[PDB]
Amino acid sequence: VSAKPAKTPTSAVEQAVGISAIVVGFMVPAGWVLAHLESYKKS
Amino acid sequence: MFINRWLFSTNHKDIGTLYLLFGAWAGMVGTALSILIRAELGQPGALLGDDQIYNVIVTAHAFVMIFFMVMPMMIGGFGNWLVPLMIGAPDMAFPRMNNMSFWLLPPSFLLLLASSMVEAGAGTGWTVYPPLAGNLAHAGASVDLTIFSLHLAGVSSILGAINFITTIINMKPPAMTQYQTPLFVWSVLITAVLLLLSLPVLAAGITMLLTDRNLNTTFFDPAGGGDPILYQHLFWFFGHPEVYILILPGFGIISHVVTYYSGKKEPFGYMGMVWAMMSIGFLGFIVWAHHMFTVGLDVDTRAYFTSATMIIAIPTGVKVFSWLATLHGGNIKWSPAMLWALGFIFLFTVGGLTGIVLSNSSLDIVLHDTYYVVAHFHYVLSMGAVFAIMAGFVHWFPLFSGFTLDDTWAKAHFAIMFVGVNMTFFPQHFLGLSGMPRRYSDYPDAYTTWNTVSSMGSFISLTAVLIMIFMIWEAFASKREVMSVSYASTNLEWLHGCPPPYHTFEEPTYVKVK
Amino acid sequence: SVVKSEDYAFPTYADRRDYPLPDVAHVTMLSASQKALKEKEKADWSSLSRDEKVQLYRIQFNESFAEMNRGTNEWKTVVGMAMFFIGFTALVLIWEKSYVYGPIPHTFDRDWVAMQTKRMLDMKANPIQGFSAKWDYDKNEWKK
Amino acid sequence: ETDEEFDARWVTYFNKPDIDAWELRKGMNTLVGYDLVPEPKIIDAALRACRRLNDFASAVRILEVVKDKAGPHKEIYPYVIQELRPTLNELGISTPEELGLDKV
Amino acid sequence: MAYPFQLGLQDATSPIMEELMNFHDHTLMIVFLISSLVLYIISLMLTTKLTHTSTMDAQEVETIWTILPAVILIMIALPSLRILYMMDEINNPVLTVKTMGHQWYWSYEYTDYEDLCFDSYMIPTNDLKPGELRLLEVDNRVVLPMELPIRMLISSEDVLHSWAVPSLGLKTDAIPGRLNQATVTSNRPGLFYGQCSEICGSNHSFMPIVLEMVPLKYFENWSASMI
Amino acid sequence: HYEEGPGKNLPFSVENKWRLLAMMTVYFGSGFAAPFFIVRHQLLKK
Amino acid sequence: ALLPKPQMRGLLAKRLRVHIAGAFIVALGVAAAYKFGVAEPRKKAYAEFYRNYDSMKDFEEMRKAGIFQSAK
Amino acid sequence: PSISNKRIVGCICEEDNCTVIWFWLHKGESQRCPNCGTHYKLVPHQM
Amino acid sequence: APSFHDKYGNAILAGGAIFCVSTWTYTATQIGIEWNMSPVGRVTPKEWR
Ligand code: HEA
Ligand code: HEA
Ligand code: CUA
Ligand SMILES: [Cu+2]
Ligand code: NA
Ligand SMILES: [Zn+2]
Repeated sequence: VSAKPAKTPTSAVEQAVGISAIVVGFMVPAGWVLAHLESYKKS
Repeated sequence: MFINRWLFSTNHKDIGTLYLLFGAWAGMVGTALSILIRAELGQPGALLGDDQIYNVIVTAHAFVMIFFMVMPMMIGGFGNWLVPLMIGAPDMAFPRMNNMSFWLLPPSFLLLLASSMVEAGAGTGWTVYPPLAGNLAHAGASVDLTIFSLHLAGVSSILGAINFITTIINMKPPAMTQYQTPLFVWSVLITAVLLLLSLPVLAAGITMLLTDRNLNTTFFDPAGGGDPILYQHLFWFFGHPEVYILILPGFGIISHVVTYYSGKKEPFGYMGMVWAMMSIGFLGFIVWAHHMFTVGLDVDTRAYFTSATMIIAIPTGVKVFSWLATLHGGNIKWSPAMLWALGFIFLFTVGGLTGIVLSNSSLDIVLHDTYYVVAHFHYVLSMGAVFAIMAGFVHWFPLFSGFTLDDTWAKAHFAIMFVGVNMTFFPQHFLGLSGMPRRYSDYPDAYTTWNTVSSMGSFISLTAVLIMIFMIWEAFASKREVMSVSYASTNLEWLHGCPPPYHTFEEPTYVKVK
Repeated sequence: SVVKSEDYAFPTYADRRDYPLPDVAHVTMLSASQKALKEKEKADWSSLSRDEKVQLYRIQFNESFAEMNRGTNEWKTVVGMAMFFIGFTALVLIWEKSYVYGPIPHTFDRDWVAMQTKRMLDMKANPIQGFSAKWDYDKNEWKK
Repeated sequence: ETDEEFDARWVTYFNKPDIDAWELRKGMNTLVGYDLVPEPKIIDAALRACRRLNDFASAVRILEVVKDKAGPHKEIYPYVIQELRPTLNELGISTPEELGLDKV
Repeated sequence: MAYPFQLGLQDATSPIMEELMNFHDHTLMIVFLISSLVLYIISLMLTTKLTHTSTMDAQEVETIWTILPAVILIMIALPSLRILYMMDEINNPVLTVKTMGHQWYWSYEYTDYEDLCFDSYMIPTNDLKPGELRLLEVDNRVVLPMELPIRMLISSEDVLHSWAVPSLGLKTDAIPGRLNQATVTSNRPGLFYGQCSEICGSNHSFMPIVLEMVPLKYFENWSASMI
Repeated sequence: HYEEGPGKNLPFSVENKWRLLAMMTVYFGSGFAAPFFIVRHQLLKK
Repeated sequence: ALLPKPQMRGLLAKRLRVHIAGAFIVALGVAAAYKFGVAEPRKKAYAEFYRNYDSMKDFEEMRKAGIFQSAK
Repeated sequence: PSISNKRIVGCICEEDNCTVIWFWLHKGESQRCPNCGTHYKLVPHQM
Repeated sequence: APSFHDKYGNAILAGGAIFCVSTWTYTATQIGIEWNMSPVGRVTPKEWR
């Protein structure tokens, strides 16, 4: 499947920003709830 | 303008789009549950405490990944997007039941999420065997909510199966035979047949379990004359046809992907493919008690069941050798979906031979409820079905979205996924052979090291789906459309454009017999 | 330029070695000099120089078979990205081992495992091949 | 069938006196699908067919797909060129190796 | 029992775990053969540069490709049935043990003569004696005589359990309202560790099984002392 | 009639890159963060 | 001198025949490698263990260190 | 016949063949099947 | 023309190889993961009562 040139081509910095956004948006809530299991166990 | 297009939709492309979105969300729920399971098993001890919350997580992982990720995306999404496109129909035969099946799915998801939230929790495994799932060990509303989740999902899949069979049989052009259809249409036909021949068995089984829980019937507890082996009979009579529902549209997808990217105009042995798919579908109904080799059956019964398991083993061998034979001497274009298909072939072969090891009832007496079974079913489910899903998604994402993915990020995603899931599920063979059983939150020290290795493999697979999201975003971060597509004369779904319009086949196809 | 929505209907020039003679020319419209070459094409090819040959072959086709089968270098980039992200998984595992995981059970220090594997060869755990068959029961050492 | 009716049918099909571009493209697109390197008089007929309908560049890709239809071992293509030399300097058709289309 | 970095099965003590281990080696050799066939063929048949994308004879190799996997499948199946029929023959046993799995503890009845019964709970992790095994040691080990056929009837009071010991090659469902046969023998004395395989609640990881196999005179002394 | 073309057959606007990045990460992050909050709830109860 | 006529047809077929011969030999070779490496040494190890095995001395040297709950 | 300017035409051009091959057929004089060359013409006047 | 891949593939191999082996050596060795290695020939057996 051959392709068009990109109408809105993405710089490498914006790809880095996007992957950093996906990683931080996935590891903030799960990372926060696994940062303290013992506090949920009535410390 | 929005609620008429999407909430009240009556055409197959939009229903397939929402199937893909719902399945992607539910798959992310499932991989979060898998990260939880490998998080507790990473080091010795109790990360979460008791085994009840761990069993709730295990049951939720099983039900979310089975009934909400592979089945909706694969069957509903790819069938609704492609089955009226390959056969040249303008729409589904009964589009309103297609819409109702999709909109019945998130009530079932909400009921399952509520089932995990009531104070007991349905920590019984996706086998919902009594008397553990009775009103004595699980006195509460969690098992009932899980039962109603399965009821709603079963009604959804029955409606979809009826719609698919009538739209495949009836909405062909009047000159085409059924043996001139593409192979994915055949896989959707056979999958819908086994779905509506199998789902009422579990519907009756969980109806009887619900009446045992709340209407004081004694179908299953032996204090009133019941027998839980009857539940196991009914559940697995559904459950192995359900297994082949999981695997068969993946066979159609990989046949299409290998035939396209190999340069071939036809797969080799189309009649052999069709016969082997019919044989797998017909023989899926007579092999259920290979899930019951240690329950105390007759020796002659288990002899028959291991023999019938070998006869169900032969025609999928015909299918995999025909895939190899249609790989022979073609213009092999190393696309990402090609890599997903070859990974499907090798790792599904490995999962099949581990199933053949499990097929013998004596080594099943040794290896029942161990992680050898877990390695077998993850090498078929989590690798074959997931790789077929990803092959179909990578191949048909230009058709659905209209934009082409970055192939370099796609090949990196396949490499990361391959390494991660291979290092996830290969030590589980040794854990099963050594003898650490299923459904455990804590293990002895001798099973530590493989468990440690297995846990970190999951994180690599986690990173894979993370960059998978980047893949999708990068397509919409690029907005590169398509020149055109090669081999569009043989594949009908590619010949209306990428993406096809809302109204396709208003003027239908013109094929003659005489 | 931008063309109407029926870009799918008409055949397009596709370059692959499975289809050596494609149905659509690479450059559709031609300039006046290209019409001079096309008018020269009806005479003999003996009075054709090198440059007319090369540029009319680039009119009718885009890439030769030597250009399209060339070895590009994308597999190195793919496996390098794979090792980047697998290193990031190692960082995530470091963070989980530091913060998520608590202490190990007390049956993993040196003295408990010493007395445990003394007892494990004392009761001869799997003494045919596996563990207690790798220990010498006369010299009180392991097998060398 | 055997070799002689295959070879005779293709050389008589490529020497159609009223051949146009479409069926020449069919012949040279279906011939390269066989488990076969095309016989040199089929290629002679195809080159004269390209000369008959006054088209140059398709003959050069005919020579190119002769070269890369051989595969790994390179004892096919110099032999095919060493037989096709008199056709190649009676029509003025140039080899791909002298036009610079083989130097990557 | 399991040792660290263990790949294969536990070593055998009963005769049947030897024949099932030899059959496992046989079928894993067959698995290695078929997997190497598929892998070598795909790695061969992707790396070519020749091509053939035209009409091919559809049915000229299918009879071989259907008879050879049938030959290998019956080659698997005949030793499978041969050892399948060698678990429920005439036993003529020596002792009869009755094992009932109550809600997260096992219980053992020796009531052939002079009715004896006791309960097996796990020694907790903080209450372990030094040198012991975590998650496997019990209060009362289950004492059986050496190298004799021992009839064994397994059931449970409330829910589904699974009485399993791997090194003797035993794994049998414990179903309420049922009574399941297993014959158990040995060849070496000592301690064998198993654990429950069926899901049975919030302490499913926390019922172990220790079988202590001793000579018959010491079994008689233990039976006289325990009652 | 409904919109036809690339990027218009989808139930969300792809016309802004960063808005769609934020929407994708909150959609899939809510999907990922649901069972962890479920486990938090079951630990907070008993 | 000039080039001879080499083989023009049946190239992929003859490659398939020589490498299907190679495939059968290498698959039987790796299966026999696993067999002669693992399965036969295991069988002869069990034969060596049980051909001269005494159970009374084995039990006595287990019970001399106090493992059994029945033999003190 | 048709009601528009083009139509999908599917060809079984030799019997007992699995795959149809599909192609667009436009106005003007007759196009043909890409592998068999049976001639197909379009007369768009019906209703 | 010198593309992205022609030199950046060598650069990304060097970076990916050294990064992956460095941090995987660190997470296998330095963070104190107890691997529970095989006791054959390493730990001497200590007399239990
Ligand atoms: C994708 C889903 C999927 C698929 C395809 C399969 C396929 C198979 N499964 Fe599996 N199975 C599961 C999902 C699946 N299974 C799940 C989810 C469970 C868990 C249930 C539970 O919790 O109890 C399970 C459990 C399960 C058990 C239970 C073991 C136990 O716990 O006691 C057994 C044993 O018989 C089994 C067997 C098989 C077999 C024999 C096949 C075969 O169909 C595999 C196909 C075979 C091949 C692909 C072989 C390749 C053949 C060739 C290459 C030809 C050459 C071959 C020879 C020469 C012999 N499965
Ligand atoms: C579809 C079925 C499926 C899938 C994919 C998986 C995937 C995984 N499973 Fe699962 N598993 C089961 C079905 C599945 N499993 C079942 C049925 C059980 C038995 C439960 C029981 O005992 O009762 C089980 C049990 C099970 C256990 C047993 C726990 C125990 O009993 O103690 C464990 C732990 O190791 C585990 C781990 C994993 C891991 C680490 C993955 C990883 O592969 C996770 C990675 C998966 C994904 C990342 C999903 C793929 C989706 C995408 C990549 C995006 C798709 C979106 C688009 C294409 C738009 N599984
Ligand atoms: Cu009893 Cu698990
Ligand atoms: Cu099954
Ligand atoms: Na744990
Ligand atoms: Zn035709």
